[PDB]
Amino acid sequence: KKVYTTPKKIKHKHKKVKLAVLSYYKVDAEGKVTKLRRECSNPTCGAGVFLANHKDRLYCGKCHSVYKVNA
Amino acid sequence: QPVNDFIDTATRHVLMRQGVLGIKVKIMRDPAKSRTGPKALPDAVTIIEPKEEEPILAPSVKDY
RNA sequence: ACCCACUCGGCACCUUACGAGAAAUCAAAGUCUUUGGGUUCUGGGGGGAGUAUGGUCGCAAGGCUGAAACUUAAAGGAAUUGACGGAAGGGCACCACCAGGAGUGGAGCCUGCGGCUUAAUUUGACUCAACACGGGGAAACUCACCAGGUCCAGACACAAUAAGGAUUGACAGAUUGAGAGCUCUUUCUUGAUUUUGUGGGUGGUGGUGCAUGGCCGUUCUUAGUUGGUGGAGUGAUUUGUCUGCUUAAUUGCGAUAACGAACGAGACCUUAACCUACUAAAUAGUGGUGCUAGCAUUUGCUGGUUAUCCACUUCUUAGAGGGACUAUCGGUUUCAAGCCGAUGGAAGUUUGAGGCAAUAACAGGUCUGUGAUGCCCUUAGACGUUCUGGGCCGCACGCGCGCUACACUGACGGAGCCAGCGAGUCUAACCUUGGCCGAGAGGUCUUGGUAAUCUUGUGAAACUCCGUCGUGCUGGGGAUAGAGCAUUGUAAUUAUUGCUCUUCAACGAGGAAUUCCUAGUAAGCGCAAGUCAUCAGCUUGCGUUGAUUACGUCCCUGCCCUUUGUACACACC
Ligand SMILES: [Mg+2]
Ligand SMILES: [Mg+2]
Ligand SMILES: [Mg+2]
Ligand SMILES: [Mg+2]
Ligand SMILES: [Mg+2]
Ligand SMILES: [Mg+2]
Ligand SMILES: [Mg+2]
Ligand SMILES: [Mg+2]
Ligand SMILES: [Mg+2]
Ligand SMILES: [Mg+2]
Ligand SMILES: [Mg+2]
Ligand SMILES: [Mg+2]
Ligand SMILES: [Mg+2]
Ligand SMILES: [Mg+2]
Ligand SMILES: [Mg+2]
Ligand SMILES: [Mg+2]
Ligand SMILES: [Mg+2]
Ligand SMILES: [Mg+2]
Ligand SMILES: [Mg+2]
Ligand SMILES: [Mg+2]
Ligand SMILES: [Mg+2]
Ligand SMILES: [Mg+2]
Ligand SMILES: [Mg+2]
Ligand SMILES: [Mg+2]
Ligand SMILES: [Mg+2]
Ligand SMILES: [Mg+2]
Ligand SMILES: [Mg+2]
Ligand SMILES: [Zn+2]
Repeated sequence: KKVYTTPKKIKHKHKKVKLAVLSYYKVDAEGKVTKLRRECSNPTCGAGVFLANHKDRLYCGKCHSVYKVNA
Repeated sequence: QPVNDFIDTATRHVLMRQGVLGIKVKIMRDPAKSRTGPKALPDAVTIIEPKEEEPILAPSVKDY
């Protein structure tokens, strides 16, 4: 046939990062637990799932993408 | 045409370790038994066997 | 000198063969396992090799005598069947010629092939038997090629990671051809479905058709293949299965150590031909009747009316029969199979045309039709797959199949007006009548048809008729090109196709060469079907008009058959 060429630079993949995440949740001196990161008002996501904090952005991940709640 | 009428054919690809073979089988059914169709080859022409005659015997006639 | 009968001894031929031989053959090559008349000479697998050596003869060249080492499983003989030949004898055929037809070869373009060019211009096939072939008419697709971007659709098994998260996904932005979370920023989400590793799979229009199946083409427009009982031979084998004649035919007559049979040919089947005989038909058509229009009127003539009724089956349809067997008669011939002519006949060239098709052969073609397939290659920066775009069409030129032409048997413009084989739409947008609108291409409103019921009588084309042009590259010819309009499609630029205007090339019958063909054939002519969203200058069939010339031969070419040679048999590659 021919075999191989390339101007170099191959592509990678994705990592899914690490993070021991959900410490986000503050409970006071025994034992009242208040929530950080506001949750989702889309009935497909029973207010368990949260909103990521970017710029302008507060976005619902479980809604694999859907809907822009901005506060 | 008798082909259509009388011989069954079949091919089967047998698949073995080294390559594959062709099986080809041909059966020719006795046309005598044909049951529904021609009972012999279009070839076939039987002559029916006569009958020895004891003729002569001067005229005469029977009555009933 | 001749003739006729005998008889010795010669050179030989013939037929037999009691007999001999491995056989071909042999009156000796016989009288040999039933082995002995007398005598001479030579051989003991093949090569080494008539070589080395010594002797000897010769002027010489060389003659006579004449080893071994080593190597090697065959060398050899006669006969058989094949296969082949640049031997000989017969045939057969418009993929051969003859007698001719219509041409290709010359030109323009269409299309395939080479070549060149190219990021790539995907690839198979190269005499008949590659080259309008792969049903190959590629805008995406197809697609195999090239420029780039995703995805795993990596079964299963073990291991590893790991519920404190094995893994999944993405809004915006960056990025990208892209409203691909491809990747990155950022930080949610997901929950044991994956992910990393090895082993093992899987896909592949990746290789190999010189590993295969299957299919197909070619030999083959051919006529060949085999067994029973007998005859010959130790045997392989042979004869049957052949000089001739005949046929399209190992088709037959005939000859005859063969008789009588089977596969293949023929039979058979399909379609085109013929039935005033049979069964019938408002999905086919005829006559009569009403209802009714036009013209004549003296009755008449020509139409309308999917049922206003009656009848019929000539035409159409398809069931069942019938029909032809080269019949009658005559010429010709071994008075055989046959062949030829006349009459009759729907039909008398295998009735015309197809379908089917024995044994064998080919390193024919096809792994690119197949979830047919061995083995090799590859398998996540993929040769898997998909998405975006290009390419197969690229243009100094060589080859092939075609289309259109060079006009006056014509082009043009009116007008006449006639086929057959097909095909059509359900979970859908196929075939389209009719009404309008538009010069046209087309558009728009409806409509009949899953169909002998509707498109459609497919009112097709050559053609026929009356005019115009008048031999002038002309009103023949329509290449190339400009500008505009429409149709198919997500997309038309490198211009899918259709229409209009303009532009108006080559080509004045085509060198050497070479193709096809014998009657509803050739040739001219259009149609339907395949392909198909759109596109036929292709193909498969169809009918329309309808000739000239053979009714022969072996000159060319091709091939079969004998005969013959063979040291070939993996068979002249
Ligand atoms: Mg000639
Ligand atoms: Mg000529
Ligand atoms: Mg074309
Ligand atoms: Mg090849
Ligand atoms: Mg593509
Ligand atoms: Mg693996
Ligand atoms: Mg492995
Ligand atoms: Mg495959
Ligand atoms: Mg082959
Ligand atoms: Mg093959
Ligand atoms: Mg012929
Ligand atoms: Mg014997
Ligand atoms: Mg013979
Ligand atoms: Mg009738
Ligand atoms: Mg006559
Ligand atoms: Mg080959
Ligand atoms: Mg195949
Ligand atoms: Mg091409
Ligand atoms: Mg051709
Ligand atoms: Mg005209
Ligand atoms: Mg207009
Ligand atoms: Mg309807
Ligand atoms: Mg002109
Ligand atoms: Mg013109
Ligand atoms: Mg068509
Ligand atoms: Mg084609
Ligand atoms: Mg011989
Ligand atoms: Zn949500």
